[PDB]
Amino acid sequence: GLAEKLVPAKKVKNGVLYKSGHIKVSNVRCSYPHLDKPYPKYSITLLMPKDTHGAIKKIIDEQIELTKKNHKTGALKVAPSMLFIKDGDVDFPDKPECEGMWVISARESTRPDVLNMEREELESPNEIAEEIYGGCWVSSVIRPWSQENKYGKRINANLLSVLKRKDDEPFGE
Repeated sequence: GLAEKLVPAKKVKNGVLYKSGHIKVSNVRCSYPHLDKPYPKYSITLLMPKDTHGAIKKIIDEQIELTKKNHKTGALKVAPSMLFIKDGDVDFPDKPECEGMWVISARESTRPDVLNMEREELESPNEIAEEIYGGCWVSSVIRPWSQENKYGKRINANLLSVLKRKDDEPFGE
């Protein structure tokens, strides 16, 4: 799978930047998983605790700037509201699980690698949905991409892998 192919560039607390621009965010809480079947797109929201993910957030900001620079129509300007990463303490007032979190949204049209706690690829949609529920903790590999169309200018994140890390209280989404 993906993990065996990636070549690390920089490892920090709770994260890795790869030479290919992939970013691993480790030990984050998931929300709204759509890993079983597309919904077409697969998707997840990652709630990344600010106090333990500062360095990887800094790297994410840097990679967002690189992605703007290399957009296919030339350097792309994107407002903070149109990025895949948002501030849980400002942009999610009525969602308490977002307190003290960076909120990352990632999507893909093809299924990401989905690994259970034993680092085994899952295949059954029902098993995937049971294994990785909203509220559990995961680690995930994402990579930014730039978009410019009639609906706006965005920096999005491809969802490339999700690894189950720990059980916790379900959000019941």
